[PDB]
Amino acid sequence: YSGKQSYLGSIDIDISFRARGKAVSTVFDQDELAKQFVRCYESQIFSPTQYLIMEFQGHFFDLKIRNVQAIDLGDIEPTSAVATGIETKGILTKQTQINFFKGRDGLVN
Amino acid sequence: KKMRENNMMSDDVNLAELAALTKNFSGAEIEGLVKSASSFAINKTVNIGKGATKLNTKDIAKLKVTREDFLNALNDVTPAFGISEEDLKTCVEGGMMLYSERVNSILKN
Repeated sequence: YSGKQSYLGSIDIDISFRARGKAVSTVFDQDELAKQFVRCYESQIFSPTQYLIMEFQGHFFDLKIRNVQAIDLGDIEPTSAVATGIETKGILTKQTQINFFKGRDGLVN
Repeated sequence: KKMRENNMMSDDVNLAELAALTKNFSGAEIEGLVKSASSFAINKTVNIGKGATKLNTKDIAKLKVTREDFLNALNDVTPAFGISEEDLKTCVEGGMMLYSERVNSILKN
């Protein structure tokens, strides 16, 4: 389907609290969160608008792939345009630049 | 001040010339000049709009302002008191020619 663009170069994930009453002011490390996503979900194919459930240190979160950047092996530079269209998909790798963005509620610290 | 001691400044800019150019600048205008010059620098990286998401460590790791940014910046900030000399410089838009000796004598006098 993709032809060349088979891996995920950068992945943008909107993080939100599932339960409004379970908000916690703990400082969350991005590196640890990325590691959590990779360790639990590796070499998995992802689309924009796909939802996911994340259990980090007992805390359950809604994750939302807002956009995806699909890059092929061997691409030194990420010249590919990040696609907001759902059609683009790619396969997760341990090196994807994972950017976590506050949910619409804006309660995750 | 901070820009220099934090090694964010190109070595090419020489402040004396800047002081020379800014004839009627007030004490509150120089600051806007600095802001504009930096704004060009940062914009080269981000490219708000079309070419989005290029933000990466490499780009931001070597930011330095250049002299031509200030030269460009002069076109945005404009004096407030130096508004009547502009008339004078535009009065000789037609150029000057020395088709006769006489003119030289007059200017010399």
